[PDB]
Amino acid sequence: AELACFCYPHLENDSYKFIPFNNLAIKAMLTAKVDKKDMDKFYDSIIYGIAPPPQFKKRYNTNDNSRGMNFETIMFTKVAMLICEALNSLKVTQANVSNVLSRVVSIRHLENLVIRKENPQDILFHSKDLLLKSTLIAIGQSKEIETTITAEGGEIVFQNAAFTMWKLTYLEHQLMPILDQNFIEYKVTLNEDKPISDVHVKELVAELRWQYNKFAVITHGKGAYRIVKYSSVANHADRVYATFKSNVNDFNLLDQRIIWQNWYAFTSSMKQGNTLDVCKRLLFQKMKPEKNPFKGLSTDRKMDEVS
Amino acid sequence: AELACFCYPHLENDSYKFIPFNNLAIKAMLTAKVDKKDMDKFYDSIIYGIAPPPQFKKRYNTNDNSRGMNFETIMFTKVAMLICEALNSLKVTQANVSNVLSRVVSIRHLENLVIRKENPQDILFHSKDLLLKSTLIAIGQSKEIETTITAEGGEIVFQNAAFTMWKLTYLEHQLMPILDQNFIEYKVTLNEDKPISDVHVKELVAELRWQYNKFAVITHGKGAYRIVKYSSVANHADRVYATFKSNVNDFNLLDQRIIWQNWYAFTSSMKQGNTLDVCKRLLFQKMKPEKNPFKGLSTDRKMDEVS
Amino acid sequence: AELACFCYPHLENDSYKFIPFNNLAIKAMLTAKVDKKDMDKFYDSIIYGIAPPPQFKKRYNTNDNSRGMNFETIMFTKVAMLICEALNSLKVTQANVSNVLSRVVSIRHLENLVIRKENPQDILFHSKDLLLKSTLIAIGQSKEIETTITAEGGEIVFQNAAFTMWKLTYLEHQLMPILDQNFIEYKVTLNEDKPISDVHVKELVAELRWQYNKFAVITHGKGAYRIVKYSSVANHADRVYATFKSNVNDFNLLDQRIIWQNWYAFTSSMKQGNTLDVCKRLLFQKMKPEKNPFKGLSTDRKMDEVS
Amino acid sequence: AELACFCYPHLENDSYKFIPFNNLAIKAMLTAKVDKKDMDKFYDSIIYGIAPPPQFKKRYNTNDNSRGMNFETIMFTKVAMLICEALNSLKVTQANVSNVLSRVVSIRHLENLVIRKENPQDILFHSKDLLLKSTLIAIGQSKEIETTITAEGGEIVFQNAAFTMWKLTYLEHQLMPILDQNFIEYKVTLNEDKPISDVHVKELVAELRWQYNKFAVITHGKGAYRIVKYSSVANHADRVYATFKSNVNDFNLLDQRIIWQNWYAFTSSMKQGNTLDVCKRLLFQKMKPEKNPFKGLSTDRKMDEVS
Amino acid sequence: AELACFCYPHLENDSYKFIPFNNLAIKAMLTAKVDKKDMDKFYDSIIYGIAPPPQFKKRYNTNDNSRGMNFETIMFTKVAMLICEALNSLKVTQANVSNVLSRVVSIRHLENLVIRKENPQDILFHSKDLLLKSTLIAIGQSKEIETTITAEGGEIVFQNAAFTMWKLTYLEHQLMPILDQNFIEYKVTLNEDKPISDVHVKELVAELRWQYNKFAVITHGKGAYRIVKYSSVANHADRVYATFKSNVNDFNLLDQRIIWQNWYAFTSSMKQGNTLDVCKRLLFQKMKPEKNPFKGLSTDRKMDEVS
Amino acid sequence: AELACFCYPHLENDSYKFIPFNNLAIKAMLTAKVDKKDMDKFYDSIIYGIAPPPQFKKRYNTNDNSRGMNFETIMFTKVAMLICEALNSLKVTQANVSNVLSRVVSIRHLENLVIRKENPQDILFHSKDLLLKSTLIAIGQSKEIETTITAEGGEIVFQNAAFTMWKLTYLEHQLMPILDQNFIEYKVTLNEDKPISDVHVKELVAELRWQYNKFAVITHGKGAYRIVKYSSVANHADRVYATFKSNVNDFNLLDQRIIWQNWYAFTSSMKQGNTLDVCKRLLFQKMKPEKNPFKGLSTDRKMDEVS
Ligand SMILES: Nc1ncnc2c1ncn2[C@@H]1O[C@@H](COP(=O)(O)OP(=O)(O)OP(O)(O)=S)[C@H](O)[C@H]1O
Ligand SMILES: Nc1ncnc2c1ncn2[C@@H]1O[C@@H](COP(=O)(O)OP(=O)(O)OP(O)(O)=S)[C@H](O)[C@H]1O
Ligand SMILES: Nc1ncnc2c1ncn2[C@@H]1O[C@@H](COP(=O)(O)OP(=O)(O)OP(O)(O)=S)[C@H](O)[C@H]1O
Ligand SMILES: Nc1ncnc2c1ncn2[C@@H]1O[C@@H](COP(=O)(O)OP(=O)(O)OP(O)(O)=S)[C@H](O)[C@H]1O
Ligand SMILES: Nc1ncnc2c1ncn2[C@@H]1O[C@@H](COP(=O)(O)OP(=O)(O)OP(O)(O)=S)[C@H](O)[C@H]1O
Ligand SMILES: Nc1ncnc2c1ncn2[C@@H]1O[C@@H](COP(=O)(O)OP(=O)(O)OP(O)(O)=S)[C@H](O)[C@H]1O
Repeated sequence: AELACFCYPHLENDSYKFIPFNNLAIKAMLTAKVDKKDMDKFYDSIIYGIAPPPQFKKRYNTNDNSRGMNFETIMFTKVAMLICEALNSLKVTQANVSNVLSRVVSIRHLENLVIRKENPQDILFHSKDLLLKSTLIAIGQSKEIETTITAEGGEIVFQNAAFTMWKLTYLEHQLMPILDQNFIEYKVTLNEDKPISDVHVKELVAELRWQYNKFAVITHGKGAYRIVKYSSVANHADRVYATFKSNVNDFNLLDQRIIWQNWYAFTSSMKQGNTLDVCKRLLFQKMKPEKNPFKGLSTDRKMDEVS
Repeated sequence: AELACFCYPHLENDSYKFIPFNNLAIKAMLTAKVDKKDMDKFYDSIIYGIAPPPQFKKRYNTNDNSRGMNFETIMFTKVAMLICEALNSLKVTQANVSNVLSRVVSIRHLENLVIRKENPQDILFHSKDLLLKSTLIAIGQSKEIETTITAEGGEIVFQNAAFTMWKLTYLEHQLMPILDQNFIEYKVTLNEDKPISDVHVKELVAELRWQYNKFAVITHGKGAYRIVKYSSVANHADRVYATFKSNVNDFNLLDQRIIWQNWYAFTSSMKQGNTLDVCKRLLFQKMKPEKNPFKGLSTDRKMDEVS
Repeated sequence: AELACFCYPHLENDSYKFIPFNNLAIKAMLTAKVDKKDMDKFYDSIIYGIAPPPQFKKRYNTNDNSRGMNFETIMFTKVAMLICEALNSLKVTQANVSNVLSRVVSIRHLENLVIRKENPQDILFHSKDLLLKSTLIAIGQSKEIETTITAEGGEIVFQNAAFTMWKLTYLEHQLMPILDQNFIEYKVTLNEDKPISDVHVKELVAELRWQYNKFAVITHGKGAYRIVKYSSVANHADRVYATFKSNVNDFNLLDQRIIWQNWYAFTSSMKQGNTLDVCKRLLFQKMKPEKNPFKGLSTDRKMDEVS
Repeated sequence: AELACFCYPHLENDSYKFIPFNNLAIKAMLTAKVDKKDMDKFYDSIIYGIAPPPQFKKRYNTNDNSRGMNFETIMFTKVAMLICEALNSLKVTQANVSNVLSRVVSIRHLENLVIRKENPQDILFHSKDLLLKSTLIAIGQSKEIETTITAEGGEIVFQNAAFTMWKLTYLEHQLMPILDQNFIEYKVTLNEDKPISDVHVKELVAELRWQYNKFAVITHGKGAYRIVKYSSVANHADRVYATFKSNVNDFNLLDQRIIWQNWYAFTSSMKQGNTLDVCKRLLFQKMKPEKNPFKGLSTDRKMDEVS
Repeated sequence: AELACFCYPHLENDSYKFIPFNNLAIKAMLTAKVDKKDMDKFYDSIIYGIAPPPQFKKRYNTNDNSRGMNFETIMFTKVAMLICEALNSLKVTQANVSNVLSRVVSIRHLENLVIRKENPQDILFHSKDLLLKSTLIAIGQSKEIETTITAEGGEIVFQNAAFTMWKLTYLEHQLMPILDQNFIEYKVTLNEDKPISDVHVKELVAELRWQYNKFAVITHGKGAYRIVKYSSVANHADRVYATFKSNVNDFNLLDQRIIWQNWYAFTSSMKQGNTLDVCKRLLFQKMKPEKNPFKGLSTDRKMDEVS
Repeated sequence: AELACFCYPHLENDSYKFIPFNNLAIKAMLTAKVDKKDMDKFYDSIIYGIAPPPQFKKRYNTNDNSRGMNFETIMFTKVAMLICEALNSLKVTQANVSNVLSRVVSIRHLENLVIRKENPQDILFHSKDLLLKSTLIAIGQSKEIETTITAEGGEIVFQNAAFTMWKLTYLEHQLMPILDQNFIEYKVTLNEDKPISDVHVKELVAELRWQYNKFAVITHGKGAYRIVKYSSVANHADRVYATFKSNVNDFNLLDQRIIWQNWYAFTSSMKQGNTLDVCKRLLFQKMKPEKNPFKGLSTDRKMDEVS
């Protein structure tokens, strides 16, 4: 959803400070009869403050919408406040307020940051600087690449001198969980954005083949690996393409010894400018088996097990 | 009930400050043997403070009274305090204390104000001035007309540039709910007491015919519409008449394009001084169908639905 | 689903007797690796009997399918037995077994018949002849028209000398309920398929305008009225058209004073052979208001209420 | 309610056999649109059998009626069957069917008989003859006087060689309990309708003064004492009068040493033909204290206690 | 129990300050092997502080004692603190510490004072002076007479210009409730220890005969009436005698028009110095009925009821 | 455990009929003081019948034994009866009774047969002949090889024209479940003990690599595959060896293209007569990768997924 679904602008000494919406003001808005000429204008509930532009009605779950977010939960407020604390430290101007708020961000990524922020064991609970950087990345107001320190978090299922593998807890989310109960997905972040040895790539690749053999190692190109069911690569190919198509934009293919062969092809075809069908095609054909970089990984792990 | 059911007067530097009753002192009073010459005098429980005049015994629910209020709930205290905070800001004199306290007010209206007052999302939670004005109106110590800002509240089911429609939550009240579980009623307040366009009246009327076709649009004449079941107009006619009969008094017929035809007649007959039977009669006859002000409203909404 | 999802054929003295599937045999089948040349052949579980042809896998809900039926419930068995008791009384031949079983029937309609069949207050609980006729109609092996006696049932919300209005209890179904919790739909059956007076049509039409004003009176053309939300007429138009398109077929427009104006147009355009767009178009335009057959109905009911 | 609220007549070999109503047929009826010329005619639900004449709608509790009976409980069926088993043994004729069914009987009295009938410890559970006589008395098709054997039952709180005192369990009834939770009432039946000694009257009177001092000993004149709160004598006086007024009739004043002084006066004034006001008046005046028949009773019981 | 069951002495600047026992130190003590020469000496648990003299083992409930108190409840601590706050304000000396602590007090009376003390509606919650006086009376370190203000409290069932009647809530006590579930007892305190009119005595006596006819009005002679079951007067006679026998002492017969005839006799015989048998005898004989002071009380109340 | 833990012999007309033990007789036995010369003799409880020889005390779980069985569950009885129904159909003689009962059988295998036997969907519920054969195999009184029809059962996770793969439900067993909650194990039975094509072996092998990559395909040599965690092969190697060592014996290596390479080696070394260390050694070394029989299986399944 747009950042304009969580807060509204407010002039306060030349600078713009962002304020969170009360869920009841949103509720009033969803029952309000607005003019087509005001759908893009914030709404005054009179009783519970300002509400989002009524043109975003589809972002909030109601009795006939389960495709939006659960704005009546406390997580909506926590997430809104997180976005506000971030935007407030930018001192946006009377000309970006619009561009900034119309930005679409990942809700699951923000709620995941709230979970990190509130855990006193998480480093984010203690560093407003790290928390800030983590959030700016998520709301698209940063140039940095998400790494382990600034990751959205989740449950750690594998740690290496080079990477940290997380199990995404979207099914358990309060704000906008995933409805498909068969959902399983993992994210691998780079601990440090520096040179990674072969022994550390081999340690990870081995873990991925043995522990997650039914998963395809892909990437959305922003610096982290995404471990998803093969029966889901298609949908990912579509979303990443649609995104690339938005030229109006950098992509990181990541380590080719880790990314699934077909995904690397599909993505390189895309980075070369090709069409969708041309790309998608590559993703389906049983390409020529590349020279396995780390052979034996499977057998070794298997033998260790046997002891 | 009388305001004297929630508090008692107390001289404190020439001015009169009102104090709330402890529920246990009320309980003692209900078991007390008082003299007919003291029924109008406050009662001393000796143990829990001062209690209301024993002549009001019928206002409190007991084992043989369900026609009163649940004074042992916390809502009784919250409501009492609300009344006290209001009266204390008037600095009543040694001659009105009686007149003021003998005033009958709507308990459901006060408990509704407590619910608004305690919600941090409601503007009343932040404006003691607005809260004050809202309460003074309710306890009859104000000249202002209840509008959206100062309304008793409830659940907002429709908002317009001109009105706000609330669903009265009386069934859920702790202090003195409605016992009839088949009860449904809505209130429409004017957002601003100023000139209202036709397009905004049409937006409301359309909503009332489509969404509440089994409801009659009436008014008790204090500036707001009351949406009630047709099978309840009779009782309303009686209560509003009885009230008018109390000449010892202004009435607002409100917009004639909104108020149910028969109700407007019944009320105008009343504002002209007529009798009850003369009025009630008008309310039952299938009067001549007036020239529909906004024709087509029904069909339009219906067609929108179909898309 | 196809009737072949509930039972399988079995030669037994020249005649074909149908046997119900065990849910565990279906489960085995859903885990079975079948050859593309056997997808249309019944499956042997070896342990729990015969299962349906694996080409119907999509009819049964699993961890990745919620678009099918809950075959593990007792209702699956009850429904299967109902279908079997019906087919067994036909003595199908070695040439129809296929045609008969490949017939698609409404599961909600069958489960509704089980609910009637098991209630000792329902006449079906006592007439295997009426139960039979009711089921044959539902499984498409009958020429008769569903009337009140043979209806699928539900909760009776209005009864007339001529019609009976039922509230469809699909949300509560065990076998294949409706997932959309905002679903509300009613069915009106003719008590007797004979001449219906005007006073009895007027009694019904009045009830439909007052009690169900937000509902469009339509029909799927098999002899009964379907009362659905206007925001659902579109989907109905599609399903009825798709069905009509299946020329490889009779349609009953029903009483034109009852069916919604636009639906009658949409359907007559269809009975004339027209295209989809040509028809659908009629359904959206605010046609010229036909001469109201029973005027005043609204006001009368309203006045009765007021007493 | 009328006996016609539980069953309907049916010719079966010159005699009339009564059949119980299905609760669902009653429900259909309550939603049926009947003609004013058929309100007194049984109703055909088409689906659940015959229902009572729609003119009795007020006898059944619905969403807007709590003044009737809970016909959907099993007790409705049990009670209906009890009434049927009784009427069926009378072989009513083609001319009384109406008179018999229009008879108003006490529902609480019948449900009380069902409770006795189903307890294997109660003699009624074993004597269909005694059960029959008990029911005929209750439905007004008998000349006998209710005594201990044929009483409606309840909880036995005192037994004497001459009487049995029962605590009426109406608050616990399923079919038509009493809604006023402050209700307490007892009934005293004569074990044998023969000469009762003074020592046995004294034993009872003593128990009534010591154990039930806040209760007035009255009677509805059908042979049993009714022990009710003094704050309820008024309502009883009205109901017994209204009943007496129905000349279109015998009354038993019962033992004058037991019946409350004022009640005996009120009732004798009634048996003499007087008006209501003339009677009611007697009930309120502090009449001249009659010569206490059994003096000392109080002190004795008190002294026994002290040991 | 002795006050020495709740606290122990401690020299602190010439004065003696009392400290509460930890329940765990009591528990240790109950498992301790003490010498017969130390049974009267406080016990050191080493781990949880000082405990009471092991000679009081019988005051605490254990697995084989239900005749003591539940020292592990919070009420034990609250009660101990109440006793401490009282004794600490006396500044007892190095010669009374023993006499003071060996004093037996009523636990139910103290726990009742804790309940008053903690209720913010009770005046004791606000007056440490009144709380103090109330406690000193209870622990026998005061000359004052318990009146309504300083009563042990309970549920108020009747209030008069002169008296307040309380229902003792011993069954609900945490520290040392009454085990006999059939227990019911009331206490009547004098609001003011001054001249009481006849009309106010008559108001009370009337309430006692009508509302509590099975109760004997007695007194333990310390200024308040005790309303107990006649089947309990005997036990009371014994306890009051045993107490009187403790000459090593003033008694208040109270109003003779209120106290049960026999109790007044039994007590006057005692105040004259007589033996137990001589007294007890008076309590059983059906003495000559004294000239009823307020005749008619019964009939009046009865007549009021009837209206 | 020994079959002598479930029943005892009894001469009845030259033949020996087996009777089940009452759990209470076992309990008595576990508290009985027996002589070392009777430990092998059945025990008479006197009160609950005959119990097992006290030398088997270790087979029953008590307060200090969790290594046995839960003989107090109904499953103990059901299992005992199953064993009895089997032995009774053999008509054992006065010379085998001992040999037969001292036979150790798998309890989990028997309880699994009870679960099949009681399910009306399972073929065993209908064939006492098949049930019999299945049980005789399990208790070691049969020459037949367990196949799908006669398998111990469980949850079917894969079915082929040639095999059926079951998930062992030992964790859920009542009689003697597995305590290690991390336990997962599957069994693959041959549907028919006949020639199996390559396409059907390939279908299975593909399923085993994709769906169970962390599992080693082994066998205990009685005709079925056992799918266990690699971290469990060691324990299996020990149990199968210990068993082989019991020469006082046939082994089926099964299809070498399916059994894990190392397991085939370990087992062939055993079938050749070798020692334990010699065998175990083979199981650990990373043997030379044999020529993959069905290459590509992995990639194909993976590609199918992607569609
Ligand atoms: N309802 C939705 N649920 C999930 N994704 C959506 C939804 N709607 C749009 N998207 C897609 O979200 C993006 C892909 O999913 P995300 O996980 O949100 O991307 P991402 O968070 O940037 O990826 P990472 O974290 O860098 S590996 C595509 O740009 C969008 O097409
Ligand atoms: N127990 C009662 N319950 C509800 N109304 C009562 C009751 N007793 C008296 N009334 C009536 O209360 C008034 C009408 O109901 P209310 O809703 O309280 O009026 P109101 O609150 O002033 O109306 P609004 O808010 O201006 S539309 C009549 O003056 C009284 O007759
Ligand atoms: N999953 C589905 N749920 C509901 N309807 C479906 C579904 N799939 C197909 N249909 C449609 O079912 C038919 C319309 O719905 P139904 O209620 O089943 O028809 P119907 O039961 O014959 O109508 P009646 O009872 O005569 S008014 C259309 O022929 C189909 O397109
Ligand atoms: N809803 C009602 N509840 C109780 N009584 C009613 C009700 N409606 C009418 N009655 C009265 O019922 C009768 C008195 O109550 P009942 O207890 O039913 O009489 P009764 O059962 O004949 O008295 P007994 O058993 O001989 S002492 C009066 O004739 C009626 O006025
Ligand atoms: N376990 C016990 N339970 C109750 N009373 C006891 C117990 N043991 C001794 N007593 C008696 O307690 C006294 C009478 O009971 P209490 O109610 O405690 O007296 P009291 O509290 O002084 O009376 P009041 O309050 O002035 S009317 C007698 O002096 C004792 O015999
Ligand atoms: N407590 C125990 N739990 C499991 N197995 C045991 C236990 N005690 C002994 N065993 C072993 O049981 C055998 C192997 O386990 P099982 O599964 O019972 O064999 P099995 O049932 O014959 O194998 P299948 O069914 O033919 S593949 C070995 O012969 C024994 O060493």
